Amino acid sequence: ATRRDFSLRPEDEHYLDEMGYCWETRLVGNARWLIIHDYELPDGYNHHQVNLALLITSGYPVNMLDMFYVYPPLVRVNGVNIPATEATVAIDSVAYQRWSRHRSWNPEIDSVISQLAMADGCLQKEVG
Amino acid sequence: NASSGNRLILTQELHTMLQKHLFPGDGKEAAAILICNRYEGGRLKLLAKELILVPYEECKSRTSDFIAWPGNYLEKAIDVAEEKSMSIILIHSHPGGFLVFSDTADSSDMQTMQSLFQGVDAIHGSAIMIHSGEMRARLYREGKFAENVELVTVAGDDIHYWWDDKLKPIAFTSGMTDTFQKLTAAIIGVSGTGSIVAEQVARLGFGEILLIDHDHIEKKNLNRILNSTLKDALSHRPKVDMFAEAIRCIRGEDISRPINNTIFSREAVLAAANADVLFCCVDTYLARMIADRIASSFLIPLLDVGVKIPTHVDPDDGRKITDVTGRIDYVKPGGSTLSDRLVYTPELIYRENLNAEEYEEQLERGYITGVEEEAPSVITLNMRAASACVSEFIARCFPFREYPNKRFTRTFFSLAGVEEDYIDESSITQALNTRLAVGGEEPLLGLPELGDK
Amino acid sequence: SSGNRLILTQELHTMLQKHLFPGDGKEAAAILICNRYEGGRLKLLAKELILVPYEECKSRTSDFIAWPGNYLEKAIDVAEEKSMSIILIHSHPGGFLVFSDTADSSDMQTMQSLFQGVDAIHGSAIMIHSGEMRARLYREGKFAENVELVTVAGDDIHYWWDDKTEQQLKPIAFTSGMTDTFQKLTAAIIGVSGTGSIVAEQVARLGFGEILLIDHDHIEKKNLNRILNSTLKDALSHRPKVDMFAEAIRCIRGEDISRPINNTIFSREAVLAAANADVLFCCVDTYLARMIADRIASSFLIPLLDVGVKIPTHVDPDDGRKITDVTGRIDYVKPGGSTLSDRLVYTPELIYRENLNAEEYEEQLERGYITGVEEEAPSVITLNMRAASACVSEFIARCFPFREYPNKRFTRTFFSLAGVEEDYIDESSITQALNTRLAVGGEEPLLGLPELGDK
Ligand code: NA
Ligand code: NA
Repeated sequence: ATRRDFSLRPEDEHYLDEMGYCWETRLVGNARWLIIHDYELPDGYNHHQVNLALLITSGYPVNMLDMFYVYPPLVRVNGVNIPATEATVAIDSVAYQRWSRHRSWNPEIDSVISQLAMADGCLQKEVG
Repeated sequence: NASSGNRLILTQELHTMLQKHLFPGDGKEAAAILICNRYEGGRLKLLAKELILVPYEECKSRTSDFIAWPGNYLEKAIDVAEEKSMSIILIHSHPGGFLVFSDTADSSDMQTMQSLFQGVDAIHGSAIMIHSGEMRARLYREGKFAENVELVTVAGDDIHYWWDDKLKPIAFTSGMTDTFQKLTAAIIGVSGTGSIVAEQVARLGFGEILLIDHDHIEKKNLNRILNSTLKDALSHRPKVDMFAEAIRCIRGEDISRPINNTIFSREAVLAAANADVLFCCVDTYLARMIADRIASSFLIPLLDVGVKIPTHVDPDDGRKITDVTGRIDYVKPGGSTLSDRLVYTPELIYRENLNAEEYEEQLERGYITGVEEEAPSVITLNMRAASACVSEFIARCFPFREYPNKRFTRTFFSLAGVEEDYIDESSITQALNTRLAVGGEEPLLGLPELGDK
Repeated sequence: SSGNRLILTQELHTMLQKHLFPGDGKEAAAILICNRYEGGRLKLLAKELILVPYEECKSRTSDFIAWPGNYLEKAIDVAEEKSMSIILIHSHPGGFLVFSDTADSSDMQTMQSLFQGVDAIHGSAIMIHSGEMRARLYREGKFAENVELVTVAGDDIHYWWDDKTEQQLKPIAFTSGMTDTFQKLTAAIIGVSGTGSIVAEQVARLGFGEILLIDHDHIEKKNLNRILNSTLKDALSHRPKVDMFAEAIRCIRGEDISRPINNTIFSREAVLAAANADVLFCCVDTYLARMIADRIASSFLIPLLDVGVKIPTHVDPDDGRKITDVTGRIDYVKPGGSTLSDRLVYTPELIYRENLNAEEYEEQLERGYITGVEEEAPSVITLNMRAASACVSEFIARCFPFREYPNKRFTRTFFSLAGVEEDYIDESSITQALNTRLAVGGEEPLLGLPELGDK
């Protein structure tokens, strides 16, 4: 999937390429979605890969990236739900699990990169 | 007419550094080099980005009428300007005479300008400064003299306009009109406040007036928008078209340039980047953010104005007016930004751009706070604020106050509290502004949404 | 906007209220002798107040009162000269009678007697403890029409409408409720000037019902930098200022609500048209104009808002002429309070020097008494706008209080754009001279000026 409906920061794009991800940028209505396909998860969830998604807000990167999304929905392998992961958001007719994880945003340093860094740190936290 | 004259803009900080190096006190000529970006819009704008100072010690000769300095600093400048084809401007003290020596040959001023072009395929220039700060510059095209800079300017605590055709004119005088007649003003938002700002700018004699707004006249805003009419409301007339036609009728000339679009667009930005002053009169955080990015990227002084009538509800009486306030913020290139002053924040912009259903659900989760309820805007408060906003610009172009203009960088008045306050530029904390004088470096304004393909 | 009106000064209303509600919960009475202005609308200008002592009243009950007729009689004697009106005031109930040494009278019988003594209109009103006042009128001694509005322009401006409701709550400023009040009122803008063009634009866009525009001047290319709505076509046509703006309001409001008076305020035509307004905005930078506007306000009991701006210049001995200051002034005159005269906004000396014949002016120059020098800089739209907005904002605040302090503290306002300072003066700090024209009406000569008289 090489869909690229909009550009990100050049540094964002250099990073995703260096990381080797299979990433696409999709316009859904007026929603700008970055979607990383086949995102490898840490052991401990019902699934081992997911689609990791970020809503690129209007005014980014001065506006903040607020949360991260994952499809298929994720649960601990033991079955216990992950706190603050109940809401779902339609992405091109796909119900993504919305992880309610919030931080402070600094436009001088915060980008897709650091928001992807938070997302991973949260995924590591909820299995350990 | 006087809306296509090229420009050379320095920041206050850079000009202060330059002036010091060029007038150390020994009375002898000194040398320095400006490396400038460019915005080649309606008019050519040279945006001073980097400053190389030629140390007196390295010079072979320094006299009150002449100076000879080594060409290794001309090679440093070319190396800095090679990547982006930046423009190089040589600066020398009032007399200006100089040569550039290598170890094998000397170069006159004309031969040094040819050397810069051979190094960078771009426009280059040569300037001169006098003791008081004023500057004059000549642009050399293809290594050979061509045109002179119509305007060299520094928008600092005071705003400086150094004209080629040039005591200072006092305020509210013909000389003021003549300065305005050569300038371009951008009104972002033709709103309750914006339309009042636009009226003042038109009747004050500004030579070019950009009007940026996507909204239309309505029966609701017929109580606030200057020159609007019942007919315009019943026909849902674009605000910029309405006001562009009013200016044409008032000024008898097509000086207005209507932009029917949001400021958050390539069209509005690249048009606003030609202005000599920005008047932000939109009441959204994102709009104020876009306007503040333009000001720093294109070295344009910005005046941002706001009004608010917060309301509460007493259980004994009912809805009451909490306060009646206004705010004027002046932002000089290189000084504290609207971001520094928290006029907008990432959090503030996020909540605003949430959908209607997104806002409510986030509010239920308690991660976002609710917005403050306010009364309907009124023409009088808008008028109080807009008069102060434009008066701020006059005071900075033609000082008439009994205190330094720096004391009134921010202004906050209160009609209900009957109180007015001021903040000094020196009490505001500034964050690093790497986007200063970058111009239209893509992505435009640093925002991927505003980028080209 | 229309309706017969009954205007009372703050002093009279406060004293009236005190009597009508002494604190025992029992009815009280009081006669009110008004003068009349018979113009586009009827205006009852309360001039004299007769209070009936509780002792004189044979009886006083919670829902009734009976007072001696010798007070009705004496009030008639005072109104005989000018056939003045005679309004009988009462408390929440209103039920009353007028006994005498021989016979007694009912409400209507008392009304019929007043007309017999003085051939004019006389009525009867009722007041509640809050101060709100309803009223009605009788002509030829028989029931006629109810007063649409009883109003008191004090530190706060009180509008007591006939069409009022309990469920209808008093409104806040900058809100729909503000518009409804303004829609019933008439505002007179004296001078469609740099400031008055701005005051008038706001007044029209705030929904005022009828806007009077009084000015003799016209649009020129020299004032296309200040006059709102003016256009280069008008300056080439030398269009009258009041005509240009009347058409502008017609287009803005889609209705012919403005009344253009192409004349000076120093004319019988302009004074008599202004005497119908509910508020006066004086925006003429001359001593004569401001004096005329202050005579109108007191004679016809209209609140007045006088606005002025000045860019004084001084001569630096070594540097030349500079801008000493950039300033503005807003004065609010309430009928019965301190006047522009009392505040020295103008003096007889100032109004003599300003209006000298060309021969006088030339003699004074030739003898050194005057220098004929412009000690001020050109006016600018921004300063005109800063004063005009504060001027109309004063009216909003007096009609719908919202400040954190009493409106009385801001009877006078002064601001300094250069000194970056703003000062306020209280009505209690100002000194008041005897106002011989208060509620005098159109008694000739008009405003007490023979020039304005009808010869
Ligand atoms: Na800085
Ligand atoms: Na008095």
